Amino acid sequence: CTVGPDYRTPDTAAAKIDATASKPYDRSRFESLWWKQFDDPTLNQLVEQSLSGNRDLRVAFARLRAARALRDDVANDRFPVVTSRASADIGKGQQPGVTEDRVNSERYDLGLDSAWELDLFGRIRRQLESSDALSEAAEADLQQLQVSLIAELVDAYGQLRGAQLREKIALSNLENQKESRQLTEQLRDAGVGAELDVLRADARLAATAASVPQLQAEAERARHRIATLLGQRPEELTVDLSPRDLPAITKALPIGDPGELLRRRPDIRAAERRLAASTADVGVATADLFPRVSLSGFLGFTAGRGSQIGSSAARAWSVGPSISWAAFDLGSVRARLRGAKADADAALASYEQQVLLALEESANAFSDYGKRQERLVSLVRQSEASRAAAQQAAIRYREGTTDFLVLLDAEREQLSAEDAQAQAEVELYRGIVAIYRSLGGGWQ
Amino acid sequence: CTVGPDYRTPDTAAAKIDATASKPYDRSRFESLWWKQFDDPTLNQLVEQSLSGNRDLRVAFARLRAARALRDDVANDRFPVVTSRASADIGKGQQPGVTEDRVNSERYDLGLDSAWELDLFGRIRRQLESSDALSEAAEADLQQLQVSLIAELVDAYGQLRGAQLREKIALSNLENQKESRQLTEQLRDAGVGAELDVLRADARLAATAASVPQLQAEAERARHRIATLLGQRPEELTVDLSPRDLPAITKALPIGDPGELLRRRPDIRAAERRLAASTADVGVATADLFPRVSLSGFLGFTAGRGSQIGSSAARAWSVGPSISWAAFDLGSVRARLRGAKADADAALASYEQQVLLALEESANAFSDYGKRQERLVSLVRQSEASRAAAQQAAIRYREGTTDFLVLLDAEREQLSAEDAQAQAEVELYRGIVAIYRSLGGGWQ
Amino acid sequence: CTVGPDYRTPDTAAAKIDATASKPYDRSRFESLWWKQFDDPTLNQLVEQSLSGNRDLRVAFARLRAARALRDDVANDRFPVVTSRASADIGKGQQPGVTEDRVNSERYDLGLDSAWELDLFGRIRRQLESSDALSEAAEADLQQLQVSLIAELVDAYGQLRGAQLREKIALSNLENQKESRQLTEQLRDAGVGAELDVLRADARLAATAASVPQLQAEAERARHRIATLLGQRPEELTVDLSPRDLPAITKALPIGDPGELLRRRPDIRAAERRLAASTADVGVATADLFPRVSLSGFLGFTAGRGSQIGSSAARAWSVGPSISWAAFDLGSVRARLRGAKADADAALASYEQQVLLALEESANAFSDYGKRQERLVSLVRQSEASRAAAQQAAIRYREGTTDFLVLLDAEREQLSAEDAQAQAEVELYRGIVAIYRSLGGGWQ
Repeated sequence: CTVGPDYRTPDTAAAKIDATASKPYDRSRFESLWWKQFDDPTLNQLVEQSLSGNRDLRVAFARLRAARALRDDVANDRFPVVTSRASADIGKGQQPGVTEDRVNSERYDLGLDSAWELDLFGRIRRQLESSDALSEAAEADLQQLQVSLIAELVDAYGQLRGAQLREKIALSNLENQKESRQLTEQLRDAGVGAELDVLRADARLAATAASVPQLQAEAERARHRIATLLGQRPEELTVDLSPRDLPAITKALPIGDPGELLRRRPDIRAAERRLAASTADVGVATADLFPRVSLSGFLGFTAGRGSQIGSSAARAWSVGPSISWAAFDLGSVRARLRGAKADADAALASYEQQVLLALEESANAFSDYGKRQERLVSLVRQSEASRAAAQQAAIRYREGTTDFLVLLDAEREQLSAEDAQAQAEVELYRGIVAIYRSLGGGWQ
Repeated sequence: CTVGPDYRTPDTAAAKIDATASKPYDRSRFESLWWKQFDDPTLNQLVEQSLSGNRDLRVAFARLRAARALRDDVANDRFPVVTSRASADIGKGQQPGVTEDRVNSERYDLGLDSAWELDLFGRIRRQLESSDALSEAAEADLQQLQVSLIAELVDAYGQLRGAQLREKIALSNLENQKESRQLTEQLRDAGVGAELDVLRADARLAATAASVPQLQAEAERARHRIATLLGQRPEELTVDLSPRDLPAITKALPIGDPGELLRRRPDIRAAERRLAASTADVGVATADLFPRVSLSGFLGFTAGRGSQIGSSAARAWSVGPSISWAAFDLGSVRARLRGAKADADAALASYEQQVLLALEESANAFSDYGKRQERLVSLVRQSEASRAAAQQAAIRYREGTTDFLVLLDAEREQLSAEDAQAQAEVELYRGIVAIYRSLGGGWQ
Repeated sequence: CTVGPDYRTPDTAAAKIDATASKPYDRSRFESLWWKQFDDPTLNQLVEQSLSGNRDLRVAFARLRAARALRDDVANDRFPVVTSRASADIGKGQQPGVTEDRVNSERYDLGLDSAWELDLFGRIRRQLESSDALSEAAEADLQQLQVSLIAELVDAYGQLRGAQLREKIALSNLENQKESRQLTEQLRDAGVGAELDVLRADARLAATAASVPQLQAEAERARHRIATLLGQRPEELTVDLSPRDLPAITKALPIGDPGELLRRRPDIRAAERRLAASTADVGVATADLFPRVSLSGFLGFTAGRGSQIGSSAARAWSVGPSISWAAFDLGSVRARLRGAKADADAALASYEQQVLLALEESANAFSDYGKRQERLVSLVRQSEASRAAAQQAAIRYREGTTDFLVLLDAEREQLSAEDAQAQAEVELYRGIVAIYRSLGGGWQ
């Protein structure tokens, strides 16, 4: 017999995301190694090294082995437990029932003890079923951490490239603002301009200069993050991260069927396996409503005189079958059952929350990616217009045919446009990372 | 007897917040359903649906039932434990004391076993007292999560309305900047203007256009959040969230006496009940300093021949009273006592931290609300002035009587003023949410 | 005997940070009370009071005492356990083997029971070794929390001073913008200016006014934080926090040898002690591969008639030596061993992650501090230039020799320069705090 409910997987509907019909996506195939589409061999090396060196990943793998070890232990409980023992019981006292004289007592034992709960109503079977589910849950945790890790690593690499990009932009715009400052300095020294212009120019030049260490600071924080994610010290980072361009994907994104995502995501699987474990735990609690059958034994030697231990005149065996039933203490058993059922309900609600958060993350990532493309279109146009306006005002300032503020403001709007655009490009990249994270890629 | 300390509630002083005398607040009454004052029926529906569907809430309710089940189990420990059993002991060996011959042994038993610790010094009573306190702590957790949930939901709804508001502002200002761009385009084509103006106008137009997808992106993230908080998939959201205005409260806020807040807040109660549980646990540890009285029994049948089980010639009963005292192993008992007392101290310090954080949150919310009103006054004036300045510069640009930058900068300052004002209005709304969160509203 | 692996400390290389050779740092000495270099007696008082009143610190100290109590309990397990007991066994039934008559049974006992596992293979010794390591781990947690607390407190105090600084800046710039607004108002009333100027001036004046409550709001949040960190209610804060200047350190920072940091940091120590505990736990699991020796006894009185208890005719003693070996159930023992080894691997990977994060935090703090100095140099120049430009434009606006926008924009750039500089100064201060946090200062 095996009592209590048999686990059935929740019948949960597949994820529908209508935006996936749209043009930026390719539903016919899904890349598990999603990050390789960036065609960035450096990045690829980072991910490979991360899988070897990352310590959080190494922790989670040990926790899996621990969970399996626990399951292996539970697995043995089906079989009788045979131990060997040698003991004695010596004393001197009265023997109530037998005699009021203080008499000597001497007993010697050497043999195998055995003990065994027959799993008649499946209590042990339901434990093993639970323990197996948790074992599988720990494996899904390992895989989810891998998904997270890769996303964090790819995301961080993109932030480094963004900081480097923005640095160069700042440095390039700084040179315009030195040339422009040189020009204003020449016009006051020729008698035609004014110091007010030089001051404004030097102020703006200082402002742009202040951004460069800050961007350099962000970059260095991103290098430090990347190193810890690889399992390396910051000093000892084996991958060269010299400035290269920000990776892009010109192709439509291979995202596969979005309905598949709940089945691909290990966090969802882990929550489902915890639900299975807790469902099995209801069985364990239900079995205690029913009788418990056990069988003890002894095989070996028993004597009053030690010299006889090991001889055939002192051979001994014993058998002790027992069945026990909680005749009146069902109150406590039914309390534990009510607790088991509540934990199962919790695990079900938990599982459903994970499903909901996955659909939320997923909805969020696609929703953002679409909007981040749109935003980038108009930001690219701002950068174009601003470069054009800046160069016109420069001409017209040199010819004395407009005041400096026109050129000051045009240089200001050039910087912020270019910089806003670089931020938006980074955000596209991060949105790709968000997408594949939400779909459960990189653990296979 | 019941040994160890009797729990006394901490005598903690009521919250004093001097700013509550101020005009924006009404101390005569407190609205438990605080969110209904916004007069927003959509929002009301969100909260109602959230209480039904939110899975985190469903989890916490199962955890309460689990805690009660545990308490019910502990509750039984006062009574004797009677189980039924049928067993045998068969063997063949020597009988030390009796005979050196290997002899057959056969015993058969059928009856009720009973076992019972008399709770003479209140160890079990102190367990039940602990377990009851934890049970009440789990209920307070459920209520605190409800407070948090409602605040998060109302807060998120306000962010959605803010994004929608800011979107329309951006769209409205975009149209000014198209008209203005059209105008600059007309003046170059009439021979009197310049391309520099058109470029600057197209740049600024692009910048404003870039904000619209971003605001739309925020809005869509807020919808996704709201859906998960309701217990729904993003696709399946039953409440229509089409753009409507941001809710306001024209009345002074019904906040009640702020001294009441510590007594209303379930987080505080939960920490207090954990302090009570740990205080009872000192009793449990103290009881082990004292003797332990127990009583076992057997009632049924006992015989050497199985055919006799059930007959009156094989009737059997047994009684086994026992008292035990740790004569020398008080060392271990006193160690556990020292640990129990330390846990109680921890629980007390924990409780005090919760009190302090509550007063911090509370101080913060009122402090911010007051300042957010002030800020809004002057920001409304900036918006007025900026609209006026923008329309003047527009006139004077059309008449050729000022250069474009005057109109460019005036359009820029109009956008940021209007947008800063919308952000500040949202922040007022969120500050109302912060306030009622800190006072412990929505669980009743 | 003591079986299983003997713990050896991980041989981890010292932290190398090449930037420490640089001029802003002093490696010859390290200040444990690092915060006192600010020469701020108020701050010093905050830290002193925090160490007395902070409840999180009080919690962690109770948890240490609890861990020690647990170790004390485990420590007793080496010695025999002697308890006193008085019991009886009364009944009436058959005596299988002896007689088929239902006979009366009566036994009375009064004496000392003793029980003792001889720690032959060091199972108990390895428990105590584990429990001692955890005890030391809880002490390191207390010290790490102290490091964190002090850093959070000093950091928060700096944010308060920053808000106060920025407030005064805003107020000062507000007065320029009132004077400037008054001026524009005078020029329209003399017939020579225009309303467009007044509107722009009033707009900008409102904008600056909106920042003041916001900065005041931040300040008040920082006061509330500080109070909770001290263990005080916000209302009851015993330290006067009236505006004073932001603390600086003109001297090079006493950072000591950076190689020392891993040895100084308590988080690292705590992780190492958990590794030691888990290593000892492998021993505990290994001991169960080997036989278990135990010795029970009874000393006192035993009789069939109660009146005889206490008499010498009813004297009784008993000795019960036993050795047991898992002859076939090594499967379960070896499963637990495999689990123990996995936990040890986890604890090792965990320890290595802590080392890596420490080096990351550390790398980050120095890296940022250097860059934050550079940034501040150029930001100070922006503030100088902007003040100069603002005062020039003011002159040239009064003389009617430039339009208002020139003065409007110059006032705008003055405010943001001054404000950006104050933020950068605060960030320097916070970076000092980050540094000493990462080096593990303040617990000694």
